[PDB]
Amino acid sequence: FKDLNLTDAQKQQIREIMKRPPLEERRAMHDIIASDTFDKVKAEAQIAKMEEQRKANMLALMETQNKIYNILTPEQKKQFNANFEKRL
Amino acid sequence: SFKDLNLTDAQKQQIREIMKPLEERRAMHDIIASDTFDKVKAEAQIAKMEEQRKANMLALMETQNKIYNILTPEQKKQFNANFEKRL
Ligand SMILES: N[C@@H](CCC(=O)O)C(=O)O
Ligand SMILES: [Cl-]
Ligand SMILES: [Cl-]
Ligand SMILES: [Zn+2]
Ligand SMILES: [Zn+2]
Ligand SMILES: [Zn+2]
Ligand SMILES: [Zn+2]
Ligand SMILES: [Zn+2]
Ligand SMILES: [Zn+2]
Ligand SMILES: [Zn+2]
Ligand SMILES: [Zn+2]
Ligand SMILES: [Zn+2]
Ligand SMILES: [Zn+2]
Ligand SMILES: [Zn+2]
Ligand SMILES: [Zn+2]
Ligand SMILES: [Zn+2]
Ligand SMILES: [Zn+2]
Ligand SMILES: [Zn+2]
Ligand SMILES: [Zn+2]
Ligand SMILES: [Zn+2]
Ligand SMILES: [Zn+2]
Ligand SMILES: [Zn+2]
Ligand SMILES: [Zn+2]
Ligand SMILES: [Zn+2]
Ligand SMILES: [Zn+2]
Ligand SMILES: [Zn+2]
Ligand SMILES: [Zn+2]
Ligand SMILES: [Zn+2]
Repeated sequence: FKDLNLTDAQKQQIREIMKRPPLEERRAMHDIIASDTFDKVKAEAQIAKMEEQRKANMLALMETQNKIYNILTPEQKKQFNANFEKRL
Repeated sequence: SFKDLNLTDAQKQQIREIMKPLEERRAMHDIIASDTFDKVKAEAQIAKMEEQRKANMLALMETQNKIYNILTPEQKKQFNANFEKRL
């Protein structure tokens, strides 16, 4: 949101606050799904490989949201926190 | 999208047979709403549910593989084409 009444300074701070696409990963997933048989050990290896991209993506998402939280005023943080409850 | 594939009645029954949470949000919330970003704590949060994620993914991928294999040649081409166009 869009719920927080962001000052123009804050939105510039935010714009400034905001690796490779997990594409070869999807390819390996495709090959597991399209196979004549299910290969559990190969699937486990794909899951484990996906954990490294997920870690990167989660760390980036949490760090971004943390830096945004800390440009907010007390009133805005309260609204941010309420909104966080309301998703999903 | 498996339903977009003109499933036969037999396939609908086969899929039926084949097919036979906030505690983690709260930890993310604690990491986000802090006056500093604690990367060590975040990495531990991210890793906590690794084994449940694995069990869930494995079940999904196996279910997907099972459904893919009841498709006809035509249906598989449609599914694979849609897969290429997505994500
Ligand atoms: N709220 C503190 C807890 C202490 C710690 O984890 O070091 C932090 O996120 O850093
Ligand atoms: Cl793909
Ligand atoms: Cl929460
Ligand atoms: Zn305001
Ligand atoms: Zn307002
Ligand atoms: Zn600037
Ligand atoms: Zn592939
Ligand atoms: Zn593909
Ligand atoms: Zn391939
Ligand atoms: Zn292939
Ligand atoms: Zn294959
Ligand atoms: Zn194997
Ligand atoms: Zn295993
Ligand atoms: Zn195992
Ligand atoms: Zn990796
Ligand atoms: Zn970085
Ligand atoms: Zn950084
Ligand atoms: Zn408020
Ligand atoms: Zn107010
Ligand atoms: Zn308000
Ligand atoms: Zn808690
Ligand atoms: Zn810690
Ligand atoms: Zn810490
Ligand atoms: Zn394990
Ligand atoms: Zn165990
Ligand atoms: Zn099984
Ligand atoms: Zn069949
Ligand atoms: Zn064809």
